[PDB]
Amino acid sequence: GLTIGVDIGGTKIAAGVVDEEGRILSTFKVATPPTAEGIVDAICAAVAGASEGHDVEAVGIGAAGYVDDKRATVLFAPNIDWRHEPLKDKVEQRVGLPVVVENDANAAAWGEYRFGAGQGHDDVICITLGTGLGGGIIIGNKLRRGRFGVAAEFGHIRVVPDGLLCGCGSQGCWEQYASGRALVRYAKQRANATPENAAVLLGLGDGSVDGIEGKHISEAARQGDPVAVDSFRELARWAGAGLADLASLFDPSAFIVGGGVSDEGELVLDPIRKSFRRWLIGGEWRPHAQVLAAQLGGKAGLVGAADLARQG
Amino acid sequence: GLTIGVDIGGTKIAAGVVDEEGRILSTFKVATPPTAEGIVDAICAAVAGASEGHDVEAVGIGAAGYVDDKRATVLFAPNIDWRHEPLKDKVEQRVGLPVVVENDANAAAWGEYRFGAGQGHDDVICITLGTGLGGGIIIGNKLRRGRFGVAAEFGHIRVVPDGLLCGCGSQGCWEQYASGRALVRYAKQRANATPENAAVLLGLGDGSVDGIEGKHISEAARQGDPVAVDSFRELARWAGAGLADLASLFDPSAFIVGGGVSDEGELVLDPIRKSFRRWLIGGEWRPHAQVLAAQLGGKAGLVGAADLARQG
Amino acid sequence: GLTIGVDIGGTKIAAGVVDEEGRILSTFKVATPPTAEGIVDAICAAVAGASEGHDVEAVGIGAAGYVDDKRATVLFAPNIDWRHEPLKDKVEQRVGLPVVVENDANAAAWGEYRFGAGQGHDDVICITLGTGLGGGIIIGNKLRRGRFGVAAEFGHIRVVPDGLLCGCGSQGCWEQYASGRALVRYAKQRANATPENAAVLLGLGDGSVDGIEGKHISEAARQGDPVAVDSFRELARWAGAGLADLASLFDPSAFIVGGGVSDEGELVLDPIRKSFRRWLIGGEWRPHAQVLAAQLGGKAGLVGAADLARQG
Amino acid sequence: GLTIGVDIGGTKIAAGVVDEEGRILSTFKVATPPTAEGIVDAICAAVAGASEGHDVEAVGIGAAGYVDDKRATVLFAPNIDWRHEPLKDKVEQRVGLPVVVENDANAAAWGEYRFGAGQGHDDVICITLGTGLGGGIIIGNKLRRGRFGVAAEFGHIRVVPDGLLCGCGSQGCWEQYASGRALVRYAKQRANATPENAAVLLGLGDGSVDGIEGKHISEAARQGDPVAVDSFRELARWAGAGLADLASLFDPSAFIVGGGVSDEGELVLDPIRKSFRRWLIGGEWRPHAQVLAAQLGGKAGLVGAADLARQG
Ligand SMILES: OC[C@H]1O[C@@H](O)[C@H](O)[C@@H](O)[C@@H]1O
Ligand SMILES: OC[C@H]1O[C@@H](O)[C@H](O)[C@@H](O)[C@@H]1O
Ligand SMILES: OC[C@H]1O[C@@H](O)[C@H](O)[C@@H](O)[C@@H]1O
Ligand SMILES: OC[C@H]1O[C@@H](O)[C@H](O)[C@@H](O)[C@@H]1O
Ligand code: NA
Ligand code: NA
Ligand code: NA
Ligand code: NA
Ligand SMILES: [Zn+2]
Ligand SMILES: [Zn+2]
Ligand SMILES: [Zn+2]
Ligand SMILES: [Zn+2]
Repeated sequence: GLTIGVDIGGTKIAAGVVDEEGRILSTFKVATPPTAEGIVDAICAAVAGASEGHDVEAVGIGAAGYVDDKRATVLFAPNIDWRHEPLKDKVEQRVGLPVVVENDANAAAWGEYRFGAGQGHDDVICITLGTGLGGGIIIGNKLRRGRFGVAAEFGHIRVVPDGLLCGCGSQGCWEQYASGRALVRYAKQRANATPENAAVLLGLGDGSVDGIEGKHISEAARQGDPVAVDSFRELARWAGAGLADLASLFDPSAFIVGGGVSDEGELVLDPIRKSFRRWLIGGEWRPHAQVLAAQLGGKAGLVGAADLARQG
Repeated sequence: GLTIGVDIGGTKIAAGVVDEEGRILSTFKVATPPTAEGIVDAICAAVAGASEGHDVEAVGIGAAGYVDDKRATVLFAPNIDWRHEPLKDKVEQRVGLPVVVENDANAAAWGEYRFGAGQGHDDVICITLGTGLGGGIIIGNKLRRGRFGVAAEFGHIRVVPDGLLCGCGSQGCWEQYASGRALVRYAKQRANATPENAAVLLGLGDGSVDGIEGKHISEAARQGDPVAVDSFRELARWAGAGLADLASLFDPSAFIVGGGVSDEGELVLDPIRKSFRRWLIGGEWRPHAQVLAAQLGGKAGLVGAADLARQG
Repeated sequence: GLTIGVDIGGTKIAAGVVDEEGRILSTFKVATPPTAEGIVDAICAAVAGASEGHDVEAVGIGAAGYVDDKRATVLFAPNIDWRHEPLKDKVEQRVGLPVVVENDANAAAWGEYRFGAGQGHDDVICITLGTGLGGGIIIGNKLRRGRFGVAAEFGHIRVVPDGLLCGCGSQGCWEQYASGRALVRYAKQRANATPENAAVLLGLGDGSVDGIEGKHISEAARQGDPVAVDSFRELARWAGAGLADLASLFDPSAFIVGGGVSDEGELVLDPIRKSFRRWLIGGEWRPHAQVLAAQLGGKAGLVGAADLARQG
Repeated sequence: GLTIGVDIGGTKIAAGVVDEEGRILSTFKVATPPTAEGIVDAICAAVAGASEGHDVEAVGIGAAGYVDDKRATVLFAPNIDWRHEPLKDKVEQRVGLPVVVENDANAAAWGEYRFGAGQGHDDVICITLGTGLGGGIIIGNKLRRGRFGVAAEFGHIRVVPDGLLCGCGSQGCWEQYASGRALVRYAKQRANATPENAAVLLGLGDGSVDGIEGKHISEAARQGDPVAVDSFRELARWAGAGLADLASLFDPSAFIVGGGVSDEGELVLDPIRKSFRRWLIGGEWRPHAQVLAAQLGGKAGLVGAADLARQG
């Protein structure tokens, strides 16, 4: 039958009814509230909104945090105020439907494996670029959550010793260098330094550096705004180097890049792919994985979460 | 029946006859020669020496390099002169027994999973500390080699951007910071700076910095030589931080540390474990893997390689 | 005659009447307000308070920012809201006395050269550890401010490429790794990870991590609190490595460490000195500078600023 | 009258007779031999060759190492086998003329200050890019050697913690990232990865990566060889970032870039200057130094050394 998927990210909540073939039948979006209690309210509003007109059997939540092996509790989140949050229990008692809670990028990996760019592969690795950087692991045709449920937390691999402060409480985490937030940071740095090379970018906002938004950077880069193009170059430096490290770790047939910015397709995927190829160890002597945009784009997580609910 | 395992590392070749329960029935050791042709000669000598007195059915090779998915060819090695080396074919035609070629640390992981510290677990990660740093992945009770056979090359994950030159041709690789060679480097740095704190260490060699060998550092640290103890501290800084990154990646129930220096047990494992716990993301909010010495120590690879031959 | 020195730091304003031999005759302290206009008010209050009972001829300001070659304007400050601030003009029109504006750590260097640990030397380098990290250069018995007045901004030398965000707008600046603020950061990190090793430290505050203050860390370290001792070790790692770089740059006869934490003397100077000696290039082949506490401690800047006013 | 200058670098020895206006009247070049005794022989050959036809009064040596405050002894050299080498005494007894020994880049700074790009300035900083990276400091119209003679060893400032091994015995030194040797390294890395983008570069040598020489990279970049252009970009990343750090340290009116590659002028200076401006702290709020090629190019050191002999 039909289930609902709800993707709860640091910035946005998105929900939809999803059928057995991963077709999205409805859309609901709302901003992620700042408190755990407000988030439960918003989840309920999202489920109610997306469910309009449809007979719904279960709810799958893709949550932006460390989710336990029982798929019920958000143990820890760097960019949302969740600490040992019993999300399954709270949502079940309010919506009156069975709920499964999965990590958001685990869910995106699953969505792409079933219905997107991972179809036909056995071993694929997903990264999502958004508020943070999430990971998802498909090995031997199965999602791998690890012993304690918290595998694929790629965003907190240390890429710069003693580097940037992260929401997780550590320093130098990959997500501080490769994420939608990092992209925005790169563009604001560059627009502040050389505003004369950011005219198009600034014109898409309110004209100020502070008014630069992720989607502006994408549109401006399409139009050839040098500062926007350079910001994507910097994002790709770190995203591609990290994908090369993931090739050393997992050696998959494909990497699948999701998150909101993956909606931009080759605009972001081409520099990431080129960077991956520059960083891949062993030069000419070893094979290279494909580097692919999430076919479902930013919706992969809600689709995968919906489908993971259906297999409950 | 009985098979032979041969572990070919950057420094040493070790072979032995191994029974069905992973008992080692014979030992042969020789230094790794500098050329690929000399290595084939040494493999043949090792097989002949270890095989004395025993009826042997197959040969498993654990090779210190990137091994292909067909388990026959060393694609690339950073510390041995192998480039697309058809090791299976060359050894088969000379010994007249079936041969399987596996990566050495893949083989160590398998040996520990079957006969050592990984028994009873479903998801474990092995690192070996030796000439280089090797990895091995057991997920869902199975060795995972990846799409192209070259998963678990943990030694070439970039831990320091623009860092130390590595034999793989890249910079900043984990193995330049955590390996037996790195340990020796740390001790020589420290003994050169403060020889008065290295009296015991230098006394175990020829009295010179250049004469410091890995095994001297271990023995000296047991005796409380401050420079040797400090060198183990530095090795553990990098080994433990990397294990914390592997927890972010794989979230296994256990890490198993092998390689020659794992022969030292808690001398090296205790600082590595303590370091792992200091670096593990998420503080009190998430569970910690065990950090264990390879029960087979430096012999895990030959045992695992022997057993992988038997399942051919 | 007598002049007033006023040291305006990121956290504190301190003023005093200073005689010709650098004796401090009065003390006034107030917290640094958050706005430039509030700071001018506070400077006036500090001058009035310190001046009680004394015939005062001039005012010297040691300001925590980039000061111009005319010694009148704060061009830029990372931790105070000053941008092209005409501090000399604003204070002169309100106090009715001649004013000279110097960088705070330039003033501290001068105070120590004239009246403190730099006496008898010709070439000394000062660093101050406080809200930020400041520098001061004495070469050939003269304070060196550079062509544009902004020499000795040692706090913004990049020590970690792509490292921690700094108030100056760049990343990886020395002051993010060595300063009083960094010390507090190190202690809060360590007390959060292992509170059982921070009992004494937490007991000196309100019992919480958030309640840890710099002075608590110092007192706790004196009492042997392991977390406090470890925090000083981490501060010294970065402070000493940077002093070794300054030896490569300037090769002075002495380094003088000032700022509020220098009030602690050998508690902080001993680990910094030991670290300096570990990092100094060239081992046994080259001589080492002295590493000394500011004899005037945190008051060096106000003394030096007072004296720089007198030579106007 | 006339003196001889001799510049002894890691790769090359160059000598010439120099008049009072810094005009070079003769040229002699020979490769730097591998032993200290062979170097003294080569110095004597260089002095004899350059002196042909000329009445010579003194010899100034610009030596690529840490030179003492007495200007007589090479205390330490990272790229030449000198340890406490009494160069003045050895050369004086063999040539029978007075000798002064200065650091090579100190001598280059002096040559440029007197006869080149530093004319008219009071405070300038020189870096030389060659076998290593050297520095020279002019402050208040005077060369500054520091208390122990070893100021301006900019090549061994640590730019990457735990970075590349340096000849000085430390890691992460600036000279491993910015020097002629680093340039060659960058080009060989890039030509090995993408030889199809290095056709012109490889054609100027023997066609192999191993045959790439510094001068080939320069010529190829002029012709628009993408790999050569990219190598200069990478050199400039590190050289410019370091110059921005030197602006924080010294705030001079000008930086002067010397060494053999400075012979190329704007080919290398333009990317270095642009990089400097990108990295300079404080954006629009503070003034920028000039970044200039050594007017004497690679000959600055021999000219400056000759002139420093004349002021003995
Ligand atoms: O939302 C993307 C990712 O953000 C990271 O900060 C969280 O640790 C992950 O659990 C999540 O998958
Ligand atoms: O021998 C340990 C490891 O050394 C590394 O340098 C090689 O890349 C690996 O394949 C090997 O497992
Ligand atoms: O207050 C100490 C130092 O703090 C730094 O952040 C400022 O840039 C310096 O100008 C000041 O000397
Ligand atoms: O030759 C350039 C520079 O090379 C460096 O390696 C040496 O330490 C310096 O003394 C010298 O000036
Ligand atoms: Na995940
Ligand atoms: Na492996
Ligand atoms: Na200063
Ligand atoms: Na010099
Ligand atoms: Zn993190
Ligand atoms: Zn490597
Ligand atoms: Zn800064
Ligand atoms: Zn060095």
